[PDB]
Amino acid sequence: TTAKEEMERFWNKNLGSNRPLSPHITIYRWSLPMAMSICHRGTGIALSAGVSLFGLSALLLPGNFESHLELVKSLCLGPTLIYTAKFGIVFPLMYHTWNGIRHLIWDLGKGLTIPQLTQSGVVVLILTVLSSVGLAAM
Amino acid sequence: STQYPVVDHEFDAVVVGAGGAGLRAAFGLSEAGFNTACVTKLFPTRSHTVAAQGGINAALGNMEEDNWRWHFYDTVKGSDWLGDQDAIHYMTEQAPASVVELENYGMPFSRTEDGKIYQRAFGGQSLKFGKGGQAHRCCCVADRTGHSLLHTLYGRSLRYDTSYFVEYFALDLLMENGECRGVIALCIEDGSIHRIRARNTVVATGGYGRTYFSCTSAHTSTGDGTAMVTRAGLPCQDLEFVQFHPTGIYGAGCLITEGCRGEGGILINSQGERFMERYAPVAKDLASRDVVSRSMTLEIREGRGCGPEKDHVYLQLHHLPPEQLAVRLPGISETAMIFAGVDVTKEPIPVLPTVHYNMGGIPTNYKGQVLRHVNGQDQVVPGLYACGEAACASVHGANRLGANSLLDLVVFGRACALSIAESCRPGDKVPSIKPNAGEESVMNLDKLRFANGTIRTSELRLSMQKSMQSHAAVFRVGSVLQEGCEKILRLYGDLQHLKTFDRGMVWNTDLVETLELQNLMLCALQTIYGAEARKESRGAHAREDFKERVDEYDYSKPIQGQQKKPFQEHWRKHTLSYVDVKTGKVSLEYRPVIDKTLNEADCATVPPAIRSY
Amino acid sequence: SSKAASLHWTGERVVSVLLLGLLPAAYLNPCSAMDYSLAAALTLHGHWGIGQVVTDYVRGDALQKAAKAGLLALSAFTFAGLCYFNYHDVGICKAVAMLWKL
Amino acid sequence: PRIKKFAIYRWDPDKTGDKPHMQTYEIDLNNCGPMVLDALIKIKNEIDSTLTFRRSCREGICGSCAMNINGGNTLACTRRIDTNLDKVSKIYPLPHMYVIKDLVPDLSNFYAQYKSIEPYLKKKDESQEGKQQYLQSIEEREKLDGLYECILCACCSTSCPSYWWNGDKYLGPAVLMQAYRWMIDSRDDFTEERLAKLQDPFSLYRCHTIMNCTGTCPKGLNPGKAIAEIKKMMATYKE
Ligand SMILES: *Cc1cc2c(cc1C)nc1c(=O)[nH]c(=O)nc-1n2C[C@H](O)[C@H](O)[C@H](O)COP(=O)(O)OP(=O)(O)OC[C@H]1O[C@@H](n2cnc3c(N)ncnc32)[C@H](O)[C@@H]1O
Ligand code: HEM
Ligand SMILES: O=C(Nc1ccccc1)c1ccccc1I
Ligand code: SF4
Ligand code: F3S
Ligand code: FES
Repeated sequence: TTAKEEMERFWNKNLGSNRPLSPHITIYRWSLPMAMSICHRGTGIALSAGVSLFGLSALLLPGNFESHLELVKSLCLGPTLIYTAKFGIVFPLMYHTWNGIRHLIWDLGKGLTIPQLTQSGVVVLILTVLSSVGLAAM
Repeated sequence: STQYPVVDHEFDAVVVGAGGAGLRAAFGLSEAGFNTACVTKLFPTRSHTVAAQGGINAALGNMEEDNWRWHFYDTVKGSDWLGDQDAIHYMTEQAPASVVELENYGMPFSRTEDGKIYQRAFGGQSLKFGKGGQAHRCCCVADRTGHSLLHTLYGRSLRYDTSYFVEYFALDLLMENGECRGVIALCIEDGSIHRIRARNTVVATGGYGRTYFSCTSAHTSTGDGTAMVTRAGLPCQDLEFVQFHPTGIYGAGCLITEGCRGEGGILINSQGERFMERYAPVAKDLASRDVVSRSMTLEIREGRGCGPEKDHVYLQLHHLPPEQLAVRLPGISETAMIFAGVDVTKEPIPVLPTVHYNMGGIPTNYKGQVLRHVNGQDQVVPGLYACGEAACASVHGANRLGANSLLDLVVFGRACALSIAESCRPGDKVPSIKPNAGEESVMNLDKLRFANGTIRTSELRLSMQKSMQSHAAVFRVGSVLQEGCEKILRLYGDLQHLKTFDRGMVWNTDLVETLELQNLMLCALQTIYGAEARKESRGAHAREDFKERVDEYDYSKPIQGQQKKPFQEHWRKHTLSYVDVKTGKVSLEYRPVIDKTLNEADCATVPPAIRSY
Repeated sequence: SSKAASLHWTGERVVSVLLLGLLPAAYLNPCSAMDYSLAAALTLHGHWGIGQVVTDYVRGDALQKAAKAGLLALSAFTFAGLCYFNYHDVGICKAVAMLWKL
Repeated sequence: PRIKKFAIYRWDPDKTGDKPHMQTYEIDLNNCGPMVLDALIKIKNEIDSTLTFRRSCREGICGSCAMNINGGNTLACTRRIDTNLDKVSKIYPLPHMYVIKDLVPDLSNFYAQYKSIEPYLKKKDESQEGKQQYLQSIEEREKLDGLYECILCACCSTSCPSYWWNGDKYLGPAVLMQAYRWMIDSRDDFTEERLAKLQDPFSLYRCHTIMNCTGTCPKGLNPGKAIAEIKKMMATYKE
């Protein structure tokens, strides 16, 4: 029996058996670092989708960008409502920008103790709300 | 029968046990080129030796210049001259060789200025044959040595083609006309029964602490190999000698290492007195285990109790440097806090002497061959070996020296491999076994699995445990031992009035713990009867009736003027206990210790002397 | 025994620090050259991003190849779009600026 | 009388039709020990002798106890019971693992991965081995602290979400930490080829510093940090 053969025979044993996989998301305790990793994935997917929607409209949809903005003004929405549209753009952008630095700090092998994840984690979370409210006010 | 499937395996050599003893024997056999199968009920890491904290002895001369012969003397003196010196010679000489082997396997030993394996003072070790003061030969991985030892031995065992039967409860030895053929084992995973046969069989199952109510050992230290030897009719040795480690948490009974006493730790009573200086003058609180804990159990019965209920004592690390505690002993720093809530830096640890090491086990050669006692002489059982706490070469004698058992593990595990390697080659025909062999072992399983009784396993285990705890304790008198002997005999007849519940095949922990109870009881019977039969005080076994050390001579005065006491009239001999399985009767015999060494000119025999550190 | 999987990881961190540097540089200096390099880093980083998600969730030999192909065609068409937007329209920087004062 | 409720996952493969379900046990805490396992042992011995689990030392060094109590992967002998009687303690088997029976997981693959990294000392020419102790400075010894202590309880690897999804191909923290444990071991000569063994998207690069491993470790170690330190070596090694 070898290492590779052990795994190879582990899978045959279980996948053809009436054994149940134990609960995981149903039961495992939610923590800030774990939940904040979920949001980083979400915001990444959310952002790239937006960027793709922007490119795949430059090649596909008619007109120019100035014509498109003049079509947004057609709805002449409330200044608060246009601020809400603006805030929902920067919020997922900023979170990912701040937490992205936190990931890059980690990659340097720095700030990887359990207290530090809740410290810098809040510091990312707080920087987010501030830089999003800050940028939407321009 | 026929309700069960049989799967007969064929191998060169079987090793029953995945501790340090078992692993070293297992992979060592594979290294010699043998088709070796290791049969273990636990995963190798989970094996107890992982709990070992103190260290591993070897006269490497890393702290001060040292001779392995000095280590020889200290082991035999500690054995209260029940230690067979042919085995001690072999162990103490291979000691440096075997340790340097482990450091080369990759065992992360602590280091010093020189970059050599850090050694430190330990329980009852001296230089210049007991004259040169304190000896520093305990090589350690800073309070987690057995953990590293087991992990590196296991780690290195993946280099070879050893077939690991992980989570397999071995039931009985495959036996035919005295000759051992291997083992019959239950596969915990699916309930199946497997007959693993070989030309040789190594038995390294470790001790049987769980016979008593309070021990330091694992829940799985159930003397299973001892029972397999028992049920084969083959004798057990010195099973009444049970080590009481002086320091263990008053609560759940977890261990606080003797390394605490070697690094500068002192034991404090109810008045705050350095009370070990009152008994031992030369070694003080770093004396032999058979005397230190017996001085402690004395203090409990005095009325000088040191606790909320005046039942336990203290181990003090109040005056120890906090800088040293972080480096040398971090494993006790956590476990004292978790099991008691004790800051090892500010507060003293509440300690109580409880069961730790089983001296006896399976009679064995210095080479490691299991012995039956025929015609008042010795006979090597063919293809049967034993090593570790499971065995009894009696390299420890009446009292095991501190940090020698992990050495005992490596050395004699290794020895078992060499004995097989030299006596026969791999590919030698495996002796074939009967079609209806180990048939009663399966029936012992089946009858127990569908057991309609009245006293469930858990209840009977406790009845055995607390009995041993008050009868076969630190001190023992004839009257108390006599009650204990028929009290333990009582519960053997109860071993059919037992009610089991779980009646499945896959992982019946209910069934295996009951099989463990049969093995624990078979251990218990021989343990208590040997103590009642022995009418002297020797090492760990101390009779209050006969506090005299009875030898072939009165070794207090010169040897010349006396005539030798007849062998059947003195008590310097090995207890050979047998027990009938059906009646539960403990009939026992005796055989002499070995005094001659492997070479007199290289290592002199140490004649019996006065016993006090 | 070439080390390709390690270099890919290093590459991903390199574009991250480049894209981190670009977002303030594009604010301070919003030029046509900044438009293209922003389109270059943005599409690449995201492509390697979703790539990580695909290797994580999309199990199976046959299904994973199609997902990687889909992601490649998507990223190609995205980078093409952004470059077309930089060349034949206002350009990312100036388009973002216009969108903001609205 | 101080009664505490325990909700425990139970599935018996020796009963046809029986599917996964919870079972509650009531226990007086003044009769019982302070640790979770003490309660698991108490109900096994007194209430229901079918609760099949793994236990050995009850000391926190063997790693049998590994299970998910109240959403966290720790040792049952290290987690002390919540004296809060208003709360019911939930005992579960280690997350996303094939249940053999009641809280007993199939760790075969987990061990099998550990075998693949070769957790033993490797010297380029060990024809002189066995006879002389290898030299190592006190400083080079500290480089191993926080790494060897790992008892392979499989709490950390089983807490990682990447190991939940890609357990087949990704090694997980437990195994990866030991890979590092042997990487900076000064005695080992095979440091370059050990890193080259991780040159694929799955073996090492399924880590995304989710950090559940460090957070759940019963022995207090930091597997993630050691993984992060591997990644750095993987980028900055010649040849
Ligand atoms: C209890 C204890 C002992 C101890 C110690 C600390 C504690 C808490 N610290 C020590 C130390 O610092 N230095 C030292 O020299 N000794 C120390 N000790 C004593 C020593 O550790 C033990 O005597 C020794 O480790 C015993 O090891 P051994 O290899 O002989 O046995 P094991 O560790 O208990 O492993 C047993 C293996 O056998 C298998 N087994 C048991 N029964 C079966 C059956 N039924 N079928 C199949 N396999 C079986 C187990 O699976 C296990 O792997
Ligand atoms: C300039 C600010 C940004 C920084 C610092 C940054 C950095 C990072 C890093 C380091 C990761 C990998 C996380 C890890 O270490 O495992 C990541 C993930 C990702 N990012 Fe960015 N990024 C930024 C902007 C963006 C933008 C604008 C987009 C949209 C086009 C984007 C899309 C993604 C995607 C799709 C992932 C994959 C999610 C994952 O693997 O978990 N990022 N980011
Ligand atoms: O799998 C992930 N989701 C997940 C995390 C926790 C619980 C459930 C799902 C995840 C999230 C972020 C980064 C990488 C990953 I592999
Ligand atoms: S690093 Fe900690 S949590 Fe992970 S396997 Fe080792 S002991 Fe368990
Ligand atoms: S929980 Fe995770 S993804 Fe990496 S940091 Fe730990 S293994
Ligand atoms: S049983 Fe050994 S760690 Fe809990």
